[PDB]
Amino acid sequence: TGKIVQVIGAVVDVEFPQDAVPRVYDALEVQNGNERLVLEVQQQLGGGIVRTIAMGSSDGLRRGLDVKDLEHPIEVPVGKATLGRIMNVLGEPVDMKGEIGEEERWAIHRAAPSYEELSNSQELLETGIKVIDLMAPFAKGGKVGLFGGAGVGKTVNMMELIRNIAIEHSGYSVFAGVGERTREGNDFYHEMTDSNVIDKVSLVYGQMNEPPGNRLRVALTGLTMAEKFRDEGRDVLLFVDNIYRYTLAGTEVSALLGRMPSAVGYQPTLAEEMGVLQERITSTKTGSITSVQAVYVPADDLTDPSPATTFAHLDATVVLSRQIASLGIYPAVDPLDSTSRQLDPLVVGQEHYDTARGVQSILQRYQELKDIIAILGMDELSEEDKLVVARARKIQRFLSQPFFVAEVFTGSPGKYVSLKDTIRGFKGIMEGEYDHLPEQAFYMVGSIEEAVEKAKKL
Amino acid sequence: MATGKIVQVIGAVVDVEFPQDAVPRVYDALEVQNGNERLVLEVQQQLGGGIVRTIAMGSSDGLRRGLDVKDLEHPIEVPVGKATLGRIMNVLGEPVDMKGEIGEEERWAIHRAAPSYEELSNSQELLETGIKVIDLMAPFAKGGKVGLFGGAGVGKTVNMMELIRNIAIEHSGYSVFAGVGERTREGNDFYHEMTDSNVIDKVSLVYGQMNEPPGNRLRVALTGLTMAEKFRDEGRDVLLFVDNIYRYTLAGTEVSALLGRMPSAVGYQPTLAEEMGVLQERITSTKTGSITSVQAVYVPADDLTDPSPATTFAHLDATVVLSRQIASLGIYPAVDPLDSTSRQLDPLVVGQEHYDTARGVQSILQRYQELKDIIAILGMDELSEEDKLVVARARKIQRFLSQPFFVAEVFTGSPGKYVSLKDTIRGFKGIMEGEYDHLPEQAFYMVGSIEEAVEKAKKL
Amino acid sequence: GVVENLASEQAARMVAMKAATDNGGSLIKELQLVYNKARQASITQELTEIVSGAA
Ligand SMILES: Nc1ncnc2c1ncn2[C@@H]1O[C@H](COP(=O)(O)OP(=O)(O)O)[C@@H](O)[C@H]1O
Ligand SMILES: Nc1ncnc2c1ncn2[C@@H]1O[C@H](COP(=O)(O)OP(=O)(O)O)[C@@H](O)[C@H]1O
Ligand SMILES: [Mg+2]
Ligand SMILES: [Mg+2]
Repeated sequence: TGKIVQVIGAVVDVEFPQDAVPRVYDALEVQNGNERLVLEVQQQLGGGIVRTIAMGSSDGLRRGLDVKDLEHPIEVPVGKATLGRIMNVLGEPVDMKGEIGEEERWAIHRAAPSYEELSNSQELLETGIKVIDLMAPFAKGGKVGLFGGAGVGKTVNMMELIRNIAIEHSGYSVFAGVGERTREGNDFYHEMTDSNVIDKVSLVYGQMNEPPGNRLRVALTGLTMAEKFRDEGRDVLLFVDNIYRYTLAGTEVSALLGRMPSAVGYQPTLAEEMGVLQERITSTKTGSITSVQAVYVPADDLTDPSPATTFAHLDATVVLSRQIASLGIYPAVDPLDSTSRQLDPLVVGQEHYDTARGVQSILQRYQELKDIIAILGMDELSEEDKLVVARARKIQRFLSQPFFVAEVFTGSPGKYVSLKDTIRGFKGIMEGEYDHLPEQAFYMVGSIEEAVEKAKKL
Repeated sequence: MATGKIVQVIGAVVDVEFPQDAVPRVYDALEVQNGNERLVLEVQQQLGGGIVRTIAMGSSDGLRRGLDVKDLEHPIEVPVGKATLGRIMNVLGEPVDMKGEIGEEERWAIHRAAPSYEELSNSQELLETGIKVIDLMAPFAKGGKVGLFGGAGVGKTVNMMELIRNIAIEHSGYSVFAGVGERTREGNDFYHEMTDSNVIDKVSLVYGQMNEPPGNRLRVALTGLTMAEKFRDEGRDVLLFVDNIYRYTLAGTEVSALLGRMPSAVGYQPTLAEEMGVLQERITSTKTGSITSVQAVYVPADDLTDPSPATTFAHLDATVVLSRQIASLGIYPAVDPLDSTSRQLDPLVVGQEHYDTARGVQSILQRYQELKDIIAILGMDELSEEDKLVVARARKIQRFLSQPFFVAEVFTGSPGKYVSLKDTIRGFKGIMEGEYDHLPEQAFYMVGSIEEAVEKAKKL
Repeated sequence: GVVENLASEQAARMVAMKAATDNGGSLIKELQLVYNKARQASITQELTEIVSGAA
């Protein structure tokens, strides 16, 4: 009942009778030859025209095609039936198994839970990772975000967190792949299926091959399933593969929607497009969502508008840096920028807090000396600044850890370090009780006993 | 009768259409009834047929499309002359001090052409300010311009209060103070300080406060200039104080952005240097009278290079740079003697006595700056017997440049002092020539004139 | 012994300062790459804001 009148890249303009014009976010449909293309309308221009984004390849669309107005938004299968199966942004099944036997379908555009319904939790969550749960511990039902440039470790860290939190956790889990490699999606799907945990994980994948509309709405498609599991009273894990692609897909389409560019070419609605999503991924009095989000930062610029606007939406922020990875120190977490809302004397006790702040103070004091060391060499340091520097380097080594998901890289077996077992090691290194050991005795070990034991072999 | 109608309102910018005979000229002032309250618009552009784009000199909220507009056939023109002394006025020349109607006899348009190069007269009468450091290190003549440069909190506004008080009480000269982009708290402090010090009846105040549209903050400088020019034409020597040039340039940037002009070097309007030249070139000493000027200029982020202070420098005749480091050590006025400068500090105009004293002081302090780090690393007992004397005299000179102000009495309770130039030169020469090697350093701190240092030392 | 130690102090400070001058020289060449990158980025951002703001 409508006609296409323009096709610019991924956005399509359709003309409808004056009395039948679709509402915003309603989904239309077009027979793109031997295909069916779904359009989601974004704007009601004047005069019966409506401007839409194509959820599929735009190539091959003629002008004057006839489009059919489905009178409901995009709607996805949801609930227990969607568990262990891979789905499109449109909720269609993408693995070769049969239809999804869903009972109920939900629209992917929803309002955030009221301020009245929220809940807060002090209950700490323990992970096998020394640096994370020393410098930036995070709590059940809260948000975590891994910030990093290209290729510094924010996917390996998320697979380790999956291994350390998600297998040892009873409730369901959801993994949304937003604009990342399909190779990794296949690898993860087969790891899960071969370890027989796939029947507890729901997978939505909108990877980098797909056109902008899929990358734009796949994150909402995943949040909708996480929200269904939440409202059933359960408690859920939600892993998002790269949330930056969700705003990049909006930047790609913004100018075609006819909107003036903002600071660095970003859409003018960047902060709202980002908040309207991240405000509904939260725990509530009826159930809780614990979420880990990888956040790409372009050109390693932590002040680019997108990471800068993302920082405010997270409880624990872990910042990965290339200048640490190039030293071979993995995970390449920057401990002078990682932080957590949970790091308080009231929440983690006085000993944990005091050790964390001591580590920060030593490492910052070491940063302050790096220029004088660069110009005048290390022999010009006072006799105790040399001690500060040696302990700082030992701590830098000791934050490294081997991971079970990195055996493919280094061969060394993974290590799981309990919190009680790491604040003791750092108290030791700081108080001076391990000055005798060489620096390389701390590199890529688990507990501190492994370091004193490694020193015996040099 | 009213002959125009509003056709657009977009923020502060209003478009009005007239029949193509009656189109107002640029800078003409229009008038409209924004509810129960009058509002005047200043024409910025004649664009297209009949339509005219204007900037509202007031609150734009409440304007409908299609309101009747009446065009005054003259620019914004303000009351001038003796009637304005002791009053506060806004950019339109209306009283905002609640003492009622002004009592003007004459009104002048705030837009006028600068004096020709033919009509200027060069004069070298040095202003005497009563501040030791400014008189010694940065002398400025009648008809000149002086820029007080510095960050925030260094003392530009109280230095200008003190200059106003000294000129008004010691020399009975008229003054005009144009509060471009004024902070209302500081405007009320200034008003109460001037009425308490009893100078108010020789100062006329113009305030364009920060909470007002851009056009007010942009045209207030011209209103103040027009009052100063009316006094000049009477044959007087007025002194015009502009409370921040930097906010004049920001108001110009705002106005230019609203009108949709294409921006320039760091977001500044394209017409920056021409607005600055329109302002600064009316301040001159003609053959009939003189306008001197003192201008505070905020340097954002200490850089001295962004277009606003960079473009003001072309016009100043002397520059006084204030530093917060000196202020934190507590030696107000906080003027830096080594960076402040003047075009008039040469022997032909100040005489060899003053020039020699000023260069002597600069030399002593410049040498003390050398000695500071030897004192740090090797301790003072290693200095020569001549160098220890240079250190003591530099420290005494450095103390003696501080002074207690009459308007700072509210801050510290200490009574203020006025110091002539004769006593300034006599004191600094005496210090440099050892005549006071027997006094302790603190006898010079916040002292005033040199006799008061010997009167203070007895008390120590 | 004192005098030999003094000549050795001088011969050591000489080589230390030679190394420090070479380190300063090798640091200028990195600061200048960072500087050129910042200069280019600023020109680009300003000129893009102007052009793509107009019309
Ligand atoms: N814990 C680790 N141990 C060893 N190598 C690691 C570790 N974490 C990351 N790496 C290295 O970093 C590379 C970057 O991979 P990845 O983490 O996927 O980057 P990205 O975050 O962009 O996906 C890995 O392929 C591996 O070479
Ligand atoms: N000569 C002085 N004596 C005492 N206090 C001063 C003096 N000069 C400045 N101050 C202090 O500095 C503060 C702000 O000075 P002000 O001139 O307003 O700074 P700005 O130049 O940024 O306007 C005032 O609150 C005042 O207390
Ligand atoms: Mg990745
Ligand atoms: Mg001020």
